[PDB]
Amino acid sequence: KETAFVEVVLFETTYTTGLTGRFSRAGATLSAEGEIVQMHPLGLCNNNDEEDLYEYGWVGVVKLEQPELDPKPCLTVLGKAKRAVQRGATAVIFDVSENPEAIDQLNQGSEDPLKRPVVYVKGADAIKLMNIVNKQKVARARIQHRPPRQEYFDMGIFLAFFVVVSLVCLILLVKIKLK
Amino acid sequence: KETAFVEVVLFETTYTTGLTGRFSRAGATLSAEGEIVQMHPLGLCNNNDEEDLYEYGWVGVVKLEQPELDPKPCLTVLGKAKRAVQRGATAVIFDVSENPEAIDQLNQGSEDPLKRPVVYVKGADAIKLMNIVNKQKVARARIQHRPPRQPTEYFDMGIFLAFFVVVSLVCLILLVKIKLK
Amino acid sequence: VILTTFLPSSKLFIGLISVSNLFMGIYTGILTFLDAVSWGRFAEFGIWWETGSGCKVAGFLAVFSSESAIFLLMLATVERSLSAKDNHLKQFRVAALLAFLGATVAGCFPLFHRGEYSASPLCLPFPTGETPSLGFTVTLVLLNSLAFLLMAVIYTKLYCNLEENSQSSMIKHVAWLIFTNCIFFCPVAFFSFAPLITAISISPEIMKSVTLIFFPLPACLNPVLYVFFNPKFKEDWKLLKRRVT
Ligand SMILES: CC(C)CCC[C@@H](C)[C@H]1CC[C@H]2[C@@H]3CC=C4C[C@@H](O)CC[C@]4(C)[C@H]3CC[C@]12C
Ligand SMILES: CC(C)CCC[C@@H](C)[C@H]1CC[C@H]2[C@@H]3CC=C4C[C@@H](O)CC[C@]4(C)[C@H]3CC[C@]12C
Repeated sequence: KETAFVEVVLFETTYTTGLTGRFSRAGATLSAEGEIVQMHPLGLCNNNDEEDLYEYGWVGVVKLEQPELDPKPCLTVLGKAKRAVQRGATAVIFDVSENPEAIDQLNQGSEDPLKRPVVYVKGADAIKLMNIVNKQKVARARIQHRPPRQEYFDMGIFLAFFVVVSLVCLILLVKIKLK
Repeated sequence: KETAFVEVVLFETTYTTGLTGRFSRAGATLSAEGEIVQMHPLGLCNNNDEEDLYEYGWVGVVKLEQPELDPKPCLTVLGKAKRAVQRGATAVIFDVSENPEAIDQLNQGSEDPLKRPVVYVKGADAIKLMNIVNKQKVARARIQHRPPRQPTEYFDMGIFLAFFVVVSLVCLILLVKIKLK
Repeated sequence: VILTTFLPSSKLFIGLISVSNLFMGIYTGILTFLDAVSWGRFAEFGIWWETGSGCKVAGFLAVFSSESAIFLLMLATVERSLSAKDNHLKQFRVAALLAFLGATVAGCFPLFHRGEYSASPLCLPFPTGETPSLGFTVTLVLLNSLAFLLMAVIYTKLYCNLEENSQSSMIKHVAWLIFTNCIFFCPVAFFSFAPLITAISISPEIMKSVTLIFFPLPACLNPVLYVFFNPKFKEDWKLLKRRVT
């Protein structure tokens, strides 16, 4: 549920547009960068014998379709991400705005973590990402997670319980004097 | 200005070799990744109005030479990084193992921040990087911000309780002199 | 406390210290009011607080309350020392008013500098660090540090001097005040002296939190303990009960 900071860049002067998403507990959460390569959900199957290969390093965008549309999917959602990393991808970005159940499909499969980050972008934020993958000819995507600070909220419990400890003792001193 | 555990990738299969280097204050410390493309210290000049352009995104390795060799460098060390980012780089790895004074050159560039990270790798750890840039035909550099996890807001939490113990205890010995009076 | 006091030289000193305790409480209440109003919207009033006029008033009030907690206590040890040796009850108040009013010029001196308090919502001349008014922060801490030794050496000799049993209650009361003050204030300056030393580094989130709980604490516990630790307080409190009942 950790937020993902993903932005796109456009070489020409480089305009930069950013958006937010949520990391998923399927691949080791860390920063990555590469070119955006849209991948169709049906193109990431495994029964294919030989397929064309891309240059190593590319952030793949996969827009999931409705679960009822596909009665017998070739691979699981985690299988799609595992296939792409083998293909040469470095950070797979999903779009679960149409298949909400994929979030559970990813977070459930915590038994075998993946080596590279996996991100799902839902809501109207994926609409902007699709409007970029649809129009621009070349894009450059970086994903990062840099949560700073928290550093006073952590020591707040230590400071607060201490005053209660100090005051409860003073209560008994006043209680015992009059009795 | 913490360390930077830069790791290189040697694909076809994927073999990963990492090494450590120090971030610099020349540009904001972030995480970047691209194909490693060595440049030359004299190739990052500005008088050349027409130069070959590269694809956007590439971690440039610059092997710094001795400062006394060239009578008058064309641009400052922090100027080479700014020129390289214009060429479409995302990070620069200044091998400063031969020009030690270059570290101070970058660290004094806090007046004008740079949008992209700048790293310098010194010592014999840069020999491993140079051997990779020499032998392998194609590699991929990968640098990440704050590679370790520092519990900055977690290690100091219990220090306050120990600070309070001294305050709670220094008052007790005062009662001894009260009783003696 | 004030109504019970208003005469012995040892009795009139506590009333003036109670005034500084009330000043510190008024200062803390200012911050509490400015906090309770801004439920998550402090930044809207932040520029209005520093760039208005209250950032120079509250800071001066805090400085006046802080320095009174030392200047008023300094004379108590000399009073105790003179009490054990054997027209002085009217000459001690002459120095009392001078010590009380001496902190006004010290607090107003930063105001003459063109911009000192526009660096912290607390409007205090030391949470901002050491760059603003570097010649004032060091001197203020030095003034507090030098005064404690004179109070400590007199109390040290007071016990060795003894072997006025009714006057025994006051001797320990002054000792508690002069000792506990450096338990709540001396650790404060350590964090202020942290950013100016390369070897030791302290995060800013700790300095403000420590200041906000250790600056008003020393001028908050004395009146409460005065009720439960001074036997004369019982008679002083009972004296005024019949004057109204
Ligand atoms: C580090 C922290 C948790 C330590 C807290 C220590 C507390 C519990 C100790 C420190 C000083 C202690 C007090 C010292 C003296 C007296 C007076 C006596 O007539 C009744 C008990 C009483 C009032 C003690 C109660 C307990 C006390 C308040
Ligand atoms: C740790 C800090 C914050 C606690 C602040 C309050 C401390 C200083 C208070 C709390 C309880 C207090 C004690 C309560 C009762 C007595 C008994 C009396 O005959 C002498 C004073 C003495 C022994 C007090 C000394 C001061 C004391 C220890």
